[PDB]
Amino acid sequence: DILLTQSPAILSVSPGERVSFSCRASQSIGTDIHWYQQRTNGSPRLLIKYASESISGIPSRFSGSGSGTDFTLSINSVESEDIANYYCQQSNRWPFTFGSGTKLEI
Amino acid sequence: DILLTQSPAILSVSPGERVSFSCRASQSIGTDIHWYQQRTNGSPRLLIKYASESISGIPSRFSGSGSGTDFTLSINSVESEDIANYYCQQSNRWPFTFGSGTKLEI
Amino acid sequence: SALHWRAAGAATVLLVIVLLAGSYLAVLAERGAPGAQLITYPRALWWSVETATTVGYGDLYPVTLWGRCVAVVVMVAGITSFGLVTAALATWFVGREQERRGH
Amino acid sequence: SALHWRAAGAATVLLVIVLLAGSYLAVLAERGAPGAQLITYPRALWWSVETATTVGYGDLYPVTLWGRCVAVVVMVAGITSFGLVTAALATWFVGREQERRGH
Amino acid sequence: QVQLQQPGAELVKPGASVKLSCKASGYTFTSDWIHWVKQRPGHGLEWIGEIIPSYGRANYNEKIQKKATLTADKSSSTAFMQLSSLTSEDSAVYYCARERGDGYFAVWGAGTTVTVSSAKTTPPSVYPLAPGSAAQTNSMVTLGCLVKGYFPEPVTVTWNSGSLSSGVHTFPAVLQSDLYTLSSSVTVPSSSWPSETVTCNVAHPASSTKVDKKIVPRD
Ligand SMILES: CCCCCCCCCO
Ligand SMILES: CCCCCCCCCO
Repeated sequence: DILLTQSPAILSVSPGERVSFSCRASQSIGTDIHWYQQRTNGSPRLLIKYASESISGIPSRFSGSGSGTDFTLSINSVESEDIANYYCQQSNRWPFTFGSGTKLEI
Repeated sequence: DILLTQSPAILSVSPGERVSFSCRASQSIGTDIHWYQQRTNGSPRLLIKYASESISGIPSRFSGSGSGTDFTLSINSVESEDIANYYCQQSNRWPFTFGSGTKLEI
Repeated sequence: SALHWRAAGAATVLLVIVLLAGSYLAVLAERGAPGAQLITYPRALWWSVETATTVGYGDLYPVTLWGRCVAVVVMVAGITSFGLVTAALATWFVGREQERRGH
Repeated sequence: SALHWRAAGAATVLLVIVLLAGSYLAVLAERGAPGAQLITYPRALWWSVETATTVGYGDLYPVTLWGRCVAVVVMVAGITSFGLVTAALATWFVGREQERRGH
Repeated sequence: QVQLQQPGAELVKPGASVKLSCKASGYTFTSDWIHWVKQRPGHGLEWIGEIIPSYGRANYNEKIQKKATLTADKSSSTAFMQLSSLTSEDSAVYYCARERGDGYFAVWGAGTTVTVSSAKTTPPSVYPLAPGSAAQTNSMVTLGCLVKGYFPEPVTVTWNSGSLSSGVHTFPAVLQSDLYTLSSSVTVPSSSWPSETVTCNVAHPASSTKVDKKIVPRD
């Protein structure tokens, strides 16, 4: 089972600054990593698929990068509506697994 | 030679609780890991083969999971008769090898 | 048209069908086996083509019994189809050489 | 029946026999060599099929001299058998094209 | 439109079992897989299992005790998860998600909140919260509603049938003596109230009730 480590668990940033969430896989998984945003009381929402592919309907300030075992979710010019929990998920090997999540704080 | 690390060496749990034994292989071995139970003065007994396949005659509260280098033997609702030593064994590469064993204590 | 040419086309159609069914079935067979990578349709289809051609990249392969059985059907379908095209080309050249020799 | 068709069947039977004997012999040859993975019969049989078809997944292979010798017999048996089926298909198409040309 | 529809809540007695549903709409392909994810309050997402309706086969997370059993009805295109012999450890929000066989969960349901306890279902009492006669007001006014004594969670509070979203705070519920209570507040320009109406809508899925309460100035 692929272990996905998301650290730090909490990230504090000032408004308008660029922020980056980290996701490390216990073994190489190409670019089979996907990112979700889950706001308070809300359900998960797909933000980036396959490490860097934008999803239509998602603000352009969201981007992803990385391959292998190290992945990054970035938000340029963070704003209030981005306050939420962020999770990574892998689909390289069965079973699919989730990271522990990182909370964005402004 | 594949090294199988079983830690902790002793696991203490209260009756009826779920318990999990750990087995880490020094290199990836797919799911070629097997678990045995050996009670005091008794001989080894196969509990789970190939990481998660149940053996007929073994209580349903015994299950296994994992692949690669990390494996787990779990017992749901532990009871007195489960008191014993537990060993993992790999058959991915020659020669077959055993873990150092974990003792269950209630 | 001539037999061999028809059998070839047929072989091409069956192969394509085997590739698709093979991709679908491989995913069905592999999900559920920890460690399996042949678990999404797009790469499974790439896997099917690799298998039919025996190209041997080794980037993907089934680890389950049923997945391996599926693999065998695809290998055989591929090896057989390409072999059948070779036989068709052979029959074609042989017919022409006969003419060219006024036989 | 015709020769080529018979030889094909024979080839299919010999191959199956080679796969089984090959699986058994590979395990016998590989156990005893530290690092060897071709050491249990079920995967050894999968290995035999991979080898006969030259599919090239690269998930299993012999590391010992005798295991490699066994591998060669299986490769040759597989390459030869599939090649023999191609020749049989060729002979079949050629015979038909002759008829179709009223020869 | 909403691609996956799940019931808002399910109350289950310890030891009993419940069958969660997930009705799907939108495009459907034989390659679709329906997944179920478990989220305990405060914790992360935990994959439970998956099922491919076009074949009816299901796979489960091996690292956890098997409490679920998945099935699906192709005609009503509904997926079901049978949870059995639940304890309080099984109390959580259970989401269903759809995957096109390409590895990611494109769409998720709103999730079903499952509570395991012997307590009984109790609809909420909704009390208005208008300012006192002596309270002075700025260019803005704050109103609210008290949702008291209900069980189990959750309750959804909206203002003016959802037409008013800006300026709304709904506080987490607090549990005291087998009953929950929470308040929701809304802030509008002073000039607009009580001129334009302000009403809070409180739906409690567990008891299939949804009450309204208009907020009018005290006497
Ligand atoms: C030759 C093997 C039959 C085709 C594969 C069936 C797989 C079904 C799913 O497990
Ligand atoms: C062509 C090589 C002879 C067949 C293999 C014999 C192996 C015996 C065991 O070591």
